[PDB]
Amino acid sequence: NNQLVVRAKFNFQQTNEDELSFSKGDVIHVTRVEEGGWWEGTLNGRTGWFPSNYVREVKA
Amino acid sequence: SNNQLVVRAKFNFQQTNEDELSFSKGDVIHVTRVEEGGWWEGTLNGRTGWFPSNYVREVKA
Amino acid sequence: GKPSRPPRPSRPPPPTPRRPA
Repeated sequence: NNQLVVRAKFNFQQTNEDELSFSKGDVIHVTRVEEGGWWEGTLNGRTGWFPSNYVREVKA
Repeated sequence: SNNQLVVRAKFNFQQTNEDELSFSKGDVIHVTRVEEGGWWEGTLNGRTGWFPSNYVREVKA
Repeated sequence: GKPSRPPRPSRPPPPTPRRPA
């Protein structure tokens, strides 16, 4: 199945478990896209929201 | 002595490095630097760092 | 078992990290 993946440009730290922490270089599998500056995705066993402009589209 | 601005966190913010300031909604932050660009600097509970300027509201002196 | 997760955080996202001149 085709999938959207993005790579973290900057670090981000969750404020709760509905948000996704990551480090620069992490590859995240996108699960939801919405207007407003927040996307949702999965990294290494967790799923949560994160700032869309902290990541860049790449290919799986 | 010198006047100092005070702000209160509107939202939670979690620092990603030691140059950023973590806080919970409601925390009272003493501002040390204001600049254009989305980030201000302040002190909280013995820590200093930058935080999103849109994440705080002013306190009337 | 794909759970039902909540909407976007109601707050605005933090800006990209500070990068002074």
